[PDB]
Amino acid sequence: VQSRTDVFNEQFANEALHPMTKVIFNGLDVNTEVQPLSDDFKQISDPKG
Amino acid sequence: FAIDPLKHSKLYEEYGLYLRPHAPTIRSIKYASLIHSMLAEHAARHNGTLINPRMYADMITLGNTKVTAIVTYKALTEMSTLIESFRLPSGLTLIIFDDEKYQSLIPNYINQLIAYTQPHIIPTWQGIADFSDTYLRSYFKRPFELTASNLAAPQKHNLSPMTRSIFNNTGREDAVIRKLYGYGEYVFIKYEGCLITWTGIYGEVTMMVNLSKRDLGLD
Repeated sequence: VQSRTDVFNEQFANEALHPMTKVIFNGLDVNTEVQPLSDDFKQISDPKG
Repeated sequence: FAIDPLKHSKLYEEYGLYLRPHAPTIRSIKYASLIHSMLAEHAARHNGTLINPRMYADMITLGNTKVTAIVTYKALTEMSTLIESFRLPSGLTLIIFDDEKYQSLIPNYINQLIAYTQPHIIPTWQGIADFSDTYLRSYFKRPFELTASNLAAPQKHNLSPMTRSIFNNTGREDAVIRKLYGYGEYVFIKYEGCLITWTGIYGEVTMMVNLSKRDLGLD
């Protein structure tokens, strides 16, 4: 059951007007990443005295 | 009109628009066709283009610019004795009605007046030319639809052969409806295509074919 916006000839004209950008995302939208402020400690596993 | 309906009457007969038999508008439609014999001559005189169409268009459209060396202003002088001849209180007006058959058949000398007129435009629904407008309704033959509901007498709906023409929408034969129902002397418009109103997924869809109702089946 479609009337009439599911046909691509009328859908393509109703997307030039108000172009959709935002989609439903039920998480956290990661857009950047952060480096640590100081690479200060080495992370060796079995220490040597 | 752009094309006069007494020297060129069959084109209006093709649209379903028959000329009313022969009064202040019966007299005016003869006055307008007299201008076209004057106008056409003038745009012979100098091929094609009648010269100074601005003072031309301010005479037919507007009761305006009476004029009386000369030969320049000769065709204006011959015309100001022609339109002040018949006493009008205002202009005559144009009437292109927006049809690629009708707009193509406009002669050259009428189209040069269209720039300087503000003409009256009659909007075609799909064609037929649809019958409002004191021009189109007092000049000739506001018609009468004859669908399956309005049967079967001319005395019943108070029609007259000098004012209303009849549009066959029965599905019956053409020859019987002006035989036994009393529609003799009532002239009938001739349409040779048909319009189909289909059902649709989305709604009512009106398409047309240029075949008559007999030439294809489907009813």
